[PDB]
Parts: sequence; structure tokens; C-alpha cells
Amino acid sequence: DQATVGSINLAERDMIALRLKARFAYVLGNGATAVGDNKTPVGAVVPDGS
Amino acid sequence: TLPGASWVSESATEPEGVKPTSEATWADRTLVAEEVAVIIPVHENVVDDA
Repeated sequence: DQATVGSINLAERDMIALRLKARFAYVLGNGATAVGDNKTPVGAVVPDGS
Repeated sequence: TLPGASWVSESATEPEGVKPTSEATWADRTLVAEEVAVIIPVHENVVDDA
């Protein structure tokens, strides 16, 4: 209710703004298995671009 | 001096959306003590004879 967000000074322009945030991480365990090294746990199904 | 208000519109980007700043003001009015005086000389014999 007081901040400047983008070019907008909220207090003077009589505006308010709901900031929202989250913090996320991702990892893939694409290591070795009993079968061998560098093994990928993901397969994909895709359309033809033609 | 008095402050002054304005009619304002609603806008994030245009100048007519910004609330005006203004100022009240005060000044000093002062008492300076100045002296008003007279001396009235008379002969001592005239005061004795009166």
C-alpha cells in the first residue's frame, strides 16, 4: 500500500497491490541402475511436426 | 498559509491520477519591548517655594 511497483507509486496514486511469491526446486535422479550408468527415468510421447 | 486539496481521477499511469502535495505554513509575529521616556528639570528653589 506504500511501495513503488513497476512505474506505479501506490500511495500517491491511491492504489494497493497483492504481491505473491513461492520458492521451488527440482531434481532428477538420472544416475546408474543395476543395468548400467547414465540411465534416464523418463520416456516421452510426441506428435509429428509435419 | 493554508494547504489546498484537488479533485483526482483514478489512473495508474496518467498525471490526473496522482494526488497533489501541498504545504501549510506558519510565520513569526513579534513583541519587541521599546522604551518611552522624558526628563523634566526644575530649579530646587522653585520646588522649595511652591
